[PDB]
Amino acid sequence: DINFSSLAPRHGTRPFMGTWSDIG
Amino acid sequence: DINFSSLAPFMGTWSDIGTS
Amino acid sequence: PFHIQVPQKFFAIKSLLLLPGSYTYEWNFRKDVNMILQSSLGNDLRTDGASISFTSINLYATFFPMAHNTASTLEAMLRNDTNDQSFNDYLSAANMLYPIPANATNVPISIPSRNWAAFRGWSFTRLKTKETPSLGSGFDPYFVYSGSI
Amino acid sequence: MSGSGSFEGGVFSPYLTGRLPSWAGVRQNVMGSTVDGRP
Amino acid sequence: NFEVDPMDESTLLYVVFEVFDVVRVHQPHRGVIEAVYLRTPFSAGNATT
Amino acid sequence: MATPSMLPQWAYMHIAGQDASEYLSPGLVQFARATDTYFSLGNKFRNPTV
Repeated sequence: DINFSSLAPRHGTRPFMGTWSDIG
Repeated sequence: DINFSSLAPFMGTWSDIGTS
Repeated sequence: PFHIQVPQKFFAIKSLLLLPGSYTYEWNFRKDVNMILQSSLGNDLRTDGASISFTSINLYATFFPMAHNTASTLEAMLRNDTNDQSFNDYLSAANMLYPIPANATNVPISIPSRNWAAFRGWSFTRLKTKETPSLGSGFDPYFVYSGSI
Repeated sequence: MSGSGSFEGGVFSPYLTGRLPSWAGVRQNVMGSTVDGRP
Repeated sequence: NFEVDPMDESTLLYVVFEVFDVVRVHQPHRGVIEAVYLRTPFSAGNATT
Repeated sequence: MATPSMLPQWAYMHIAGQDASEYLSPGLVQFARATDTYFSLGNKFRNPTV
């Protein structure tokens, strides 16, 4: 299997009141 | 209509404690 | 006269994120017309009047317009040594082209002892030769090919 | 003669095994320099 | 009762009645296969099975 | 060859380490989720598989 793998076990967590999940 | 339904039930492709 | 946009295909800087600072970027280009053109009969284009000249090569880098406060937070994280980026070649490979003589049937292979720790399959195919040179200098004016490589 | 049983052999004329060397100098004994190309 | 266009090419009758047809097999021991699904039920009397 | 010595350097080059969301700082993992829709970082980091 000639292939790649990337950061994927974490997802777009956004609400239906903001397209951006904040950062502290 | 039509029928016939069947149903199936961290990194590294396996790890389990499945025994009788 | 032509105008073309040519991407970076090298598997370490084609998807890299590059932080603030000044860098020196250079990449060299090939003006051999048997390596940058293709032919439909595979006829040599250096026994024909094909030629090329380059006048002006620009670099166009397209910047995402960060908010400044968010930008510096992003930079600080990726200046930590635990958040180092990491890439792999898609065809992660080592290429060895063993010669097959004309009308040969059998092709032995000699590989001196190596570690085979973290090895994956062999993959192989048969090429075709006798014309054009190999990568490293991309010229040799006794050319004889120009078709699909 | 050569053999008809005694080991697990095989016949071909020039023995070669190598790999890929780089850069120019791949052709000699071919029609001369042309540079930007002419028939 | 059905009605169809006249055709004089010879015909007889086809209908498909959809039903469950679940077959399931158990294996209890090495080299024993056993099927449990009575298909075409009924069987009572004493003459021809 | 010898006794193992390639294993710590496969946890460094991510040939057999841990998950990307697990070797990165939780601040950068929070950032990468928050901005996913318009400035994907996902492809910059190897995830191992074995």
